[PDB]
Amino acid sequence: LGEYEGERNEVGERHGHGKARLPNGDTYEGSYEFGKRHGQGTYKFKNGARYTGDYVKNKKHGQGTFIYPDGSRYEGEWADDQRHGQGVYYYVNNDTYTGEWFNHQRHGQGTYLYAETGSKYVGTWVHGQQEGAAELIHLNHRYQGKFMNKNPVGPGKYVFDIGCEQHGEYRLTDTERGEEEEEEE
Amino acid sequence: KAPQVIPKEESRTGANKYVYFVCNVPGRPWVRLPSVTPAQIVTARKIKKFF
Amino acid sequence: MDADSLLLSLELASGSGQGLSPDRRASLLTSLMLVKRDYRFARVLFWGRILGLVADYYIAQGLSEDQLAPRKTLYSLNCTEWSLLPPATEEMAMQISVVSGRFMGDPSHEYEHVVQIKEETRLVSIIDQIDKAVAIIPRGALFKTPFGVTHVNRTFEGLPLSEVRKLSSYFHFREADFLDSLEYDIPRGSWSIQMERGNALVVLRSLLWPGLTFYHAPRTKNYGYIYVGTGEKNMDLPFML
Repeated sequence: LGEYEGERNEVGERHGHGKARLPNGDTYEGSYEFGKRHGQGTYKFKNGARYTGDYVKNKKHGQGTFIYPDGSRYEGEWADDQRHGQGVYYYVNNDTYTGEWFNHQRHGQGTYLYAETGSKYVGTWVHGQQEGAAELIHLNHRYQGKFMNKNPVGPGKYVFDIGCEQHGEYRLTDTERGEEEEEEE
Repeated sequence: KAPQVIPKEESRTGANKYVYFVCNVPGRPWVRLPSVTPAQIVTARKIKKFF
Repeated sequence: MDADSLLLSLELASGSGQGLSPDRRASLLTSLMLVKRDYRFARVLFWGRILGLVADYYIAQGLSEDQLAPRKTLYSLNCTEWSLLPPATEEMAMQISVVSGRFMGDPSHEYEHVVQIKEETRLVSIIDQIDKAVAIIPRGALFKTPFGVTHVNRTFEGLPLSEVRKLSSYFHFREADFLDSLEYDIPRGSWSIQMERGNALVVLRSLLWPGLTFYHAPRTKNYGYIYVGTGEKNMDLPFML
């Protein structure tokens, strides 16, 4: 229930560049193939969201820029209606993420910058969550250790810009034991 | 999306009741310590640094 | 701080502000003369006082003629009666790795490891750690003989004003130039060099074990050190540096 201003192939399927008005108020402006979106196109939502990027068979595949209704923004490579590959995500508090994606979640070597503090979180991600050996890069120091749930979990190390290290472990959820040694760098 | 900031106590009512002057060695002139914004200075007491 | 120059050393004027009462001062002159009498020491230095929680732990050390042996340190509560502490080793100092915090009052307080840990052994092993890590010696005060017996330099002048600010003109007072220099320090910058009263005083304030105070003037003959502090190691130091 809508309109489409473009060319149609022999049966009446949507092909090539065209502008279509979806029945709820969504608007797609881009290429079409066999009645499905395929190519660089600008998909607009009525709520405020907007996707400008490539399509393969009515699904986001390849590099695509997504505008989210809360204020978030993602440009990265897509695969089958999901973020999959090298992608850059920005959040509502201007925090940016730069890393790998598997299925709509952070998975692999990802870099998270906390823009309220300027500190960095360079390390591995499991299921969109801080898990694995990583590097919590602050201004003058950095934490090389293990993360399990938004927090250091086990043994680790604190590398400083003054030319020293601080060995230690996390015996609790939020408590770090500073024992025993401090090394040279 | 914007966090709120607790404004300064510009009068002498709260933590700015006493004005503070700092000199390094006696004989040197005193340096006036500035007034304190709460949410930027006292909430950041999780830092712990040498002077 | 030497026992013969306790009043001749600027303790409260050193800038740390953790000194003694006249009661504690007169008690140290009389009692350190007593432990120079009954314990045959070549010279006795007042090591310092640990503040504690319910009582103060006054610590003094005595030395033989060999000048590089482990110190026969002494402790007191009311700063008048002093008795010897047991000698320390690495396995006994390992035992307090599961406990932390200040220590209070009488040596008979048992700490939970359950192996009961005495206050006295924790005190003397902590004294050994503060002796090993910090409380430096000045340059030129300890000269070397061909034999293993080291004598204190009677001709010690021994630090020019150009070498006051340097890290390399201070060695660790520990058997190991003669000794390990202060540039072999972790972290880099764990000592606060500070200029009081112009060139007439310098303080090497330790930050790994505060509030340790090293006591100059140059052109002297003091050549002293004093630790008054909370007693535990500053593991927080590379964060604040």
